[PDB]
Amino acid sequence: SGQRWELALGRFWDYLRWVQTLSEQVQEELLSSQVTQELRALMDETMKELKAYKSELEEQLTARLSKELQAAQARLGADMEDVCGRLVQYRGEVQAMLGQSTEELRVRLASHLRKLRKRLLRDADDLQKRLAVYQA
Repeated sequence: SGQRWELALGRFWDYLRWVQTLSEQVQEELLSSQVTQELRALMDETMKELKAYKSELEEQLTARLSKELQAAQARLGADMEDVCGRLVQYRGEVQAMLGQSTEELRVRLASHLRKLRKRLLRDADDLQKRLAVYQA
């Protein structure tokens, strides 16, 4: 409901913010698949809560707003998917480097995540304001 999918998105954010640091613990868990499994779990919880919320809104109301909303919905999902895909890719690349320095890979991952965070910010804000106008 209103804040349900938002609270779930907040939990994805909390985790992402820790991952962004790419400390050695993050790295241990990135390479063991724990980070990606958990972020993926938080993303799924988010999109499903959003789906349920938008479906309930759609149900109680008496259509451009609608199609745009779907798209805004897709944008957030894609932002979260990209984050996940970025981390999964990093793991794959590192495991193929045979112990060689991962420095450049991490600098690049960091930059990708900083950019996606700016996207998550505006995309969620856009979804929030659209869901609010949609309301019957």
